[PDB]
Amino acid sequence: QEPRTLPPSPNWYCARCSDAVPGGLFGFAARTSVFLVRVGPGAGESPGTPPFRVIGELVGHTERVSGFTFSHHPGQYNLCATSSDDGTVKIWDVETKTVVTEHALHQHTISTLHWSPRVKDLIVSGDEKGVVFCYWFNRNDSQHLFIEPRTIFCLTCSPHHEDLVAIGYKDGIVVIIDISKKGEVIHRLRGHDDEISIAWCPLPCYLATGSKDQTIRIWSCRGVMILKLPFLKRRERLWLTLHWPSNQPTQLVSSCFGGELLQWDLTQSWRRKYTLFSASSEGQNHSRIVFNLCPLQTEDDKQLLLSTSMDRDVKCWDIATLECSWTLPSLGGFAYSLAFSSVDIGSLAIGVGDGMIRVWNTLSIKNNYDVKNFWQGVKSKVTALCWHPTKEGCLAFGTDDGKVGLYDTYSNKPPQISSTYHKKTVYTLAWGPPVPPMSSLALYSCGGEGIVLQHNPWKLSGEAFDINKLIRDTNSIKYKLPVHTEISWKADGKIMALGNEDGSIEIFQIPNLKLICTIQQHHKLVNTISWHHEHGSQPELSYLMASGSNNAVIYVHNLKTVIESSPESPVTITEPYRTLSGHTAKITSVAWSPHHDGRLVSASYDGTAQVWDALREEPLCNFRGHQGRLLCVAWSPLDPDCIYSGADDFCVHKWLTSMQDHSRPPQ
RNA sequence: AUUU
Repeated sequence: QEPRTLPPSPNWYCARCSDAVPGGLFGFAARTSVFLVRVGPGAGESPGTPPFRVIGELVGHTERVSGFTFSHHPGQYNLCATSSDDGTVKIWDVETKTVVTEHALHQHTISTLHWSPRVKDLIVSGDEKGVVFCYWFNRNDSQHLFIEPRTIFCLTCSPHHEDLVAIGYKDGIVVIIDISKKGEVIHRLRGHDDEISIAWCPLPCYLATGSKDQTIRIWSCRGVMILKLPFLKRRERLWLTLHWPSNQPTQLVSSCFGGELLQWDLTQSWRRKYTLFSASSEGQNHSRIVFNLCPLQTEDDKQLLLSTSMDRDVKCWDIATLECSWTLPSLGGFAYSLAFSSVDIGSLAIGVGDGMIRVWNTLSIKNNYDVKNFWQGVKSKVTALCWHPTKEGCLAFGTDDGKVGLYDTYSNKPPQISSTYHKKTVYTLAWGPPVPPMSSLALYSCGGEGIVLQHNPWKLSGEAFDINKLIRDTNSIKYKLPVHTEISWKADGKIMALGNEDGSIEIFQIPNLKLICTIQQHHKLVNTISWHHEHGSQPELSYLMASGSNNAVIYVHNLKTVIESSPESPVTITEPYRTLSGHTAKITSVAWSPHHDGRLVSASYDGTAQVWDALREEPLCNFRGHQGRLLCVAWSPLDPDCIYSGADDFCVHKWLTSMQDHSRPPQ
């Protein structure tokens, strides 16, 4: 009933690239964007379901976003600033998602930036050579400052004194400077011996600093307290970030080894007293280092804390209980592949370019983002996935290095791996009946080099057969076989279609892959073939076959006549049954609606997905939410109006045809 | 230090 977005992962090793304002709104830098998430009653979630929603994106930087900071000035919580490896500092208005103004004053990679808690239009940024800019965005003024010739890691403007800024460097140096006196160093805080977070005591000073040296140091405007991180059982090097809660100044929250969060008790100074977050609940803690911690006080006054992590989860912590309220997962690579299980309805496998398979339990009642990760034996970009049609938990996958594997997602065992590799990327995986020389279902894998292998899913480490030998023998072929780029079995298991590099599609019949038809329609490499399902209103529809190539135009063919005549010599088809025009770039994926007769969705490099009434050649609905090139699409199993798509923007969107404003792709 |  509402959209969802699995977004790109929060950027790593950035001291402040996420922030939140009251009510409220969380933003996080991810790749070249900032993603915005409404949190609390304003998200409008059912009681029990986590009160967050992904609501927007700040689009316009051309390289990695390294910094993000909201304004914390009442009445302008809608303003925020970003830094980027594109060299710019931008001021944005999240109401319109547009740039207010920006500068390109830095000449070296920007490290971070901070919006002044005291001056309404002042943003202070710092770079890898040590240069600092003060930017008063709303009066067109700026000032460069240069304190020490060292790489800035972090910077925090005082909450109390408008001229005072603390800066932390790569080498462990910390300084408090006065920006009204050309950045004069007012205090040099000597103590740390490796990379510097800086949090000021929220009552009027003390500063706390967190370091790669595994210490938190609390200083006076001289050191007053050194806290070494504890070594705890597990359940990269350290990143040590801090949140000093403004309403509980005797508490200090830190990250720790492995992404554990601690609440330190500053009253019990000496004894290094802390309380571990999530200490009761099992497996809700982060599993890798935490980079940023952002407090968010909701309008119903719940105190929350958002964490970002190298584990690719964003977690929301309830400060009253220190338990995890909810988790938003994210993706660290292209979304190459989507596959829904026929056995466990709603179980959605996603093949991602960060080397981890995701299985999204899409129908989870109380969680819109119930995602589990599978990393064992994967280790490269997962470019193809296909669930077994009847065996629960059985997930085939393929990779950009030619590897084919079989997961049991109901176990914790590493997957079985095929001993035979493809030379190139595994494009497609499909189950179907075995064919000679193999002896219920075989696994078929098509690689970019053009071979389709038949694997025995019980003996994966055994022999896998190039099906071209059977095709050659059964059809008495003398010349070299086409370079196969796609495989798709008809739903009855009786006909295999191969799509080829030269654009042709070939139709083969069991048992021996006798060729019965060649379709010559596409003039470029075939990327996707899909056969219509068998549960529509007329049996004729199971003969419909949609296909897409590196050209924009989609075809449907109707293979009833040829299949039913079982010819002794093959037929050539050169006219389409239906033609679907509208896209403006290559077609990566086509899928038929299981809820309708003759309804198709297509994904394109044009950045859109299109829903078609294929039988009337009528475009119905065009989705434009992705920023990237779409690679995969799949209809939701229970909602006729809901479709999932994945793209090279590192996003998976779940979207509703009823909420989309266009009927056809951009011209 | 991942972001094709």
